[PDB]
Amino acid sequence: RDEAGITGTWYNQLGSTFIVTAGADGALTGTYESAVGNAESRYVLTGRYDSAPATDGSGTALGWTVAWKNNYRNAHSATTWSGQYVGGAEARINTQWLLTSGTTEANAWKSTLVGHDTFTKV
Amino acid sequence: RDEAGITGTWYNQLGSTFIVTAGADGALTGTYESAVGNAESRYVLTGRYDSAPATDGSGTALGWTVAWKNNYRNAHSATTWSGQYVGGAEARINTQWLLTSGTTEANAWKSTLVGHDTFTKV
Amino acid sequence: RDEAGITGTWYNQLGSTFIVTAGADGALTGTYESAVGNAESRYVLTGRYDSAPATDGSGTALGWTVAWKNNYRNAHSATTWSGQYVGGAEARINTQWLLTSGTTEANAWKSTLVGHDTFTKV
Amino acid sequence: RDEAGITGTWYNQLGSTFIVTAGADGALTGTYESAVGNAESRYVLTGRYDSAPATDGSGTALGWTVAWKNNYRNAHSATTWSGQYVGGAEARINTQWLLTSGTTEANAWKSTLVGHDTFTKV
Ligand SMILES: [Cu+2]
Ligand SMILES: [Cu+2]
Ligand SMILES: [Cu+2]
Ligand SMILES: [Cu+2]
Repeated sequence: RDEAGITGTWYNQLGSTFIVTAGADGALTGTYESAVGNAESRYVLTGRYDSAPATDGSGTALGWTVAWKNNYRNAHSATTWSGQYVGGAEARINTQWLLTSGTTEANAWKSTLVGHDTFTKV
Repeated sequence: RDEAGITGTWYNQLGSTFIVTAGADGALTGTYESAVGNAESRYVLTGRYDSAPATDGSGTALGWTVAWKNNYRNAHSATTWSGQYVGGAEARINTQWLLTSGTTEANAWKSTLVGHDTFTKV
Repeated sequence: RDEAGITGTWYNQLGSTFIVTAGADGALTGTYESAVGNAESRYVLTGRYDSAPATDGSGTALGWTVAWKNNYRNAHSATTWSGQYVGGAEARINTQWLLTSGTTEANAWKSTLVGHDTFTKV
Repeated sequence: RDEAGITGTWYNQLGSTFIVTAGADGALTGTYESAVGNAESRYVLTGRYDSAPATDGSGTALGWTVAWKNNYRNAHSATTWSGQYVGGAEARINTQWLLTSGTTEANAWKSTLVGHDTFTKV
């Protein structure tokens, strides 16, 4: 259990900030603030993590979602990050993400961005 | 707002079942049961959707996560679906997904599956 | 060997047309014409397929690339499809694709679209 | 035109080696040697790049495929990398990739890995 290891403030390579609490059950709750895109201030996030990971040196699987609507803006989109938490001196969350925008059916083919973010504690 | 449209029971092309409640705020909560993979019975899911979508015929962006741990099994993995809800006579949720397994750092390159699921009400 | 099975004209769900020749060695060569996006007429494609697939009912792995420059337009982008050919009465090529646009380093986070195309012979 | 800039030997974060020639037309040809996975020695690659990129500081879009069959092994799979070449003192090719294995239709849902490689000249 990486409940303690996960909980806190994380920063990615874009300068975005992810603030999360991990629950004993597997819950992830918090806020996300993106340094890029059609976004301002904090957005709610929710997700899940493996609260009983393998003890063989494997990372801890997790994922979370942000819908990009808050009281300032609505970018009609949602991002999900899927990845793993790796503990130890340089702890990291290594993710890949899918950002889907709401589109008309004609534009559905261009609805979804894919990328990768790495989060660190500093 | 597709709070009503989203809430309920959905089925994908694999025969999996997604049961979800959409909150007025943008919350998604429920359970997922996969017809395939290292999975049995129901797993908690959480996510977010755009509760005030565009009124121009665009779909409604949403995403959710499942960590594949429940009281029966732990597959040390999490899937996130990112996609859009499209309302109307044949309502659908069209998604793409990332399934990340916890791995050692040597195997991180093969940690993540990608696919696409389409959910319908029947 | 699906050299014969692959070679020919294929159509996806968007109305795009893929014309390909499979070589005995594993080469794929041909042209692609997209029904959507910043594209007109035919673009060169090249790729590779597994010329000696498993005989256990598995599909045949393959992939190809298109850079979206031809004598009519240059959309400063490339798509790669990665997937599998499935032979038999309803033959199909089931793919997932990554479309990367050239961007400045500030916009690199939004450089890459992901989607899925299914190609059929009719 | 980055024909000169692209052509040569590149190394990624896994220790794999990509040797490529860029043609004036947009062709990419060469060999790939993976440091990981079910692979040994060199495999043919082919692909395409944007031979007339934007002059606004944007990267150069490109992609290539490897089918993982050579005279030593056949891993019944193909990878496509899609990304961009960024020139200058630290030149890089930043990619995302899809690795599809041939599978039975029952296992198609787990056919495709996704990841990201960064290639440098040293
Ligand atoms: Cu275990
Ligand atoms: Cu709006
Ligand atoms: Cu074999
Ligand atoms: Cu231009």
